[PDB]
Amino acid sequence: QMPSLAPMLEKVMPSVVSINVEGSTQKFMALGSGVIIDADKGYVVTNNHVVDNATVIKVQLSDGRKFDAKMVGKDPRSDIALIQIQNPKNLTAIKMADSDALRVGDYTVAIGNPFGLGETVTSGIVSALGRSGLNAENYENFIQTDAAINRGNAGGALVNLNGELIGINTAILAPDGGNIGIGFAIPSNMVKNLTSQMVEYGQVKRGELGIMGTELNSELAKAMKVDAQRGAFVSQVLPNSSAAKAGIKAGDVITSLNGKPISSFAALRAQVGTMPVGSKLTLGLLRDGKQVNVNLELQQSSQNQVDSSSIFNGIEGAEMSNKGKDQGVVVNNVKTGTPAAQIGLKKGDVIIGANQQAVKNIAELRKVLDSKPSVLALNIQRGDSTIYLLMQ
Amino acid sequence: NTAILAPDGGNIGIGFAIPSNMVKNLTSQMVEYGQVKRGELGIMGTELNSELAKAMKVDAQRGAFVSQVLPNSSAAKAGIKAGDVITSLNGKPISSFAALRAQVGTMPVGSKLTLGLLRDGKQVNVNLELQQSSQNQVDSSSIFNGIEGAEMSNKGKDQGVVVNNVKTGTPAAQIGLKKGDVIIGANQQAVKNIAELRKVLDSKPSVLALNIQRGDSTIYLLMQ
Amino acid sequence: NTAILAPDGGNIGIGFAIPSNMVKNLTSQMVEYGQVKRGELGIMGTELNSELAKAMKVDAQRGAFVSQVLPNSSAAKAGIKAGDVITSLNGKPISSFAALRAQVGTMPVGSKLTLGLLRDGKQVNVNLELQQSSQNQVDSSSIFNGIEGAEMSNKGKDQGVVVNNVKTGTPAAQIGLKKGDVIIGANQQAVKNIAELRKVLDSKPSVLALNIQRGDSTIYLLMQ
Repeated sequence: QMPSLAPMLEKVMPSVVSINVEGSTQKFMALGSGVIIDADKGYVVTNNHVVDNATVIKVQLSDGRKFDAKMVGKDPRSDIALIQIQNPKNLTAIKMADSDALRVGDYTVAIGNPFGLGETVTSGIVSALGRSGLNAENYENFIQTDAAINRGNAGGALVNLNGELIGINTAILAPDGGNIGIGFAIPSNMVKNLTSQMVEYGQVKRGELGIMGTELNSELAKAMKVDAQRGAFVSQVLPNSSAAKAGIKAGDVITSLNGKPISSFAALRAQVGTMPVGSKLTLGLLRDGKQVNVNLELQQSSQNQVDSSSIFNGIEGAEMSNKGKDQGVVVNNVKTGTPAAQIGLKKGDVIIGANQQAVKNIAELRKVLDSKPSVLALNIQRGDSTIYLLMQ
Repeated sequence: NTAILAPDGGNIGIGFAIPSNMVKNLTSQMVEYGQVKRGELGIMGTELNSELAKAMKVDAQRGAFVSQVLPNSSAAKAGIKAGDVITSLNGKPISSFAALRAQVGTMPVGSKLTLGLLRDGKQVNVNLELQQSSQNQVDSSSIFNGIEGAEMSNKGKDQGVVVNNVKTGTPAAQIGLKKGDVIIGANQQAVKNIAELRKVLDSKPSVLALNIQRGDSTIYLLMQ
Repeated sequence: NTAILAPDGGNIGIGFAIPSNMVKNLTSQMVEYGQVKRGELGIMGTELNSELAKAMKVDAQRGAFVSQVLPNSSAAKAGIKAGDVITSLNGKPISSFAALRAQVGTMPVGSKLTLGLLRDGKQVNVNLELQQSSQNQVDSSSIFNGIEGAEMSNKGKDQGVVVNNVKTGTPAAQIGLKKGDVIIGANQQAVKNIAELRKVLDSKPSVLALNIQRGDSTIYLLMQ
């Protein structure tokens, strides 16, 4: 009688699907993996970079079945995209684990589609936690593992021995485009927060404390007479920000969030970066070697805007986001001499509906384009006037 | 272990091995006869994918799709018809057509097996027996280490090593060898199969003297 | 309206249209079978001009001149001989050989017609019945939009779509197709004629699965 991962995998494997994609920007073809998050609705999480600029998206289960899927949401900053299987029949979803309970040394299993071979399983351990720096503009709080990960594994599952999702495989460190024992996955907690938003609104409503800062290193801790050699150093706090109102002052060092210690400023940024606006949280602070606790509430941010090419697959030069709560899709900013402004679009406009269907958020709008009508008729409102924009 | 998938000629976590069952079947043959006597059901086919299963009103998204069955083949005799889908072999489910091909491809001729079939959404079972195949032939360079242009295989059961086909302007035909010949012995030692023949060459004699038979005549071919 | 005579690609007062009678005959066929089943009298001929009428001691300066009649053709059976001149069809006078060809060319096989003939300055009448022809075949590119090198037509009456001839090194033969094959069905739908077949392709399935029959065997050809 031998130890084996097989019993655990029999239940878990159907939960991991593989994504095939065709797109354009000049035609291309790509492939990766995805994880079923809601069996009934057919929701499937995956990497944003796998499904970015995709005209066609098809999903293949472990048992051979093929489905077509449509984009639901996407977040370039965290590299997480949510798609939806069309006509979801008899699916199996994965249960998610609490990634905050992960320790280095814990065992891991990776499941995905390397080089299109098909559903492939590999094993390792958690090598490190809170890794970041791959792209300093992205929100990254990676789990690192030595379970083999290669091209095609992206969007695939990283699970513990109990077949619970702890992460989504996103990247590797490889000088040769081949795995050398260093892989990175997005923690499952971040996935829980980002996807649950996309499901309802079509995008993520980003919150902010309103503080500038940098990594607290040992040298900086000497200059500042601080004991801790790690944490978020508050460079400054913006006026009229939640942080200011809360009582946070510059020269402060943030050591914990909601009880959980903080690896770094980068990690902290990644935590709050995924939480919805109006979230009640609490911070551990260190000022003058004295421990402080504070109650905060996330607020509106300037990072909400997303490009129009992301929604019309080829219409560049217009950023736009949800408005208030279910009040339509307001256009944030418009660039001159671009495909968007060529049909009339101007910043300040608020899309009320399209083709006689009401539009409250980006999801409802995307739901009309999924229909793929020959002509698109937007009912926007400029100032006190209602107008229409026709496409094609 | 046979191969790896490596863009850099270095391992990246993807290795492939031949299943031990296939090794058990192939080697046990080589031990007795010096080569594998390949069997065939006599059916053309392809991988059953989900798209093909839609066209064919089939439920299964995987298995071997019977394109056609050859006349006078074991499959035909057994009652297999085109448009059939093979789902199991000897009870064991079937991953793919490729796998199926690999299973029977290693079994010896005259093996009694049984297939699970799906035709018109109805489960069928069939009793088959492997038969002679055209894939038996092997090159002469494989046995003389440098004599190309003559394929040859065992004959019947321990009746010598018959030559299947001969190519013109090749090292083999330069010593006389012609297709149809049946090697009875070499250097006064009797030859029943390729193993016994290989056993004479292992001796590594300066001159090799083959006692072949063309038609009703017995002749000899000398080498070196 | 089909064409114009224009040196400049612009109308100059000369336009041409296909007569409505020809349209009635051709379309009524396509509706039922997907193509036209061409009939033939089986006679070679040419335009009867005034010069030819002098040579032949004929009075008429226009009509179809019978160069020769094919053996075992409806014309032969009917009593038509070379050196004959056809002046009418079903009562209607004949403008030319070209016109005559165009009339019968649109009529379905097995049509009962009658011809006015002039032989040795004597008026004759004959009862004919159109017969099978060699012009029935059509290209496979016409039905698969891009599959060249295989001609094919209906077979008998609603017996499927037989392939007339196949060319080597062409997209059609690359999937297996060989002349002599008879398409019984496609994707589990029965196929009696080219219309029913075209009706399956109108569905535009990802994979096309043809149930053809070569000799006494039934097989399948997969596409895409």
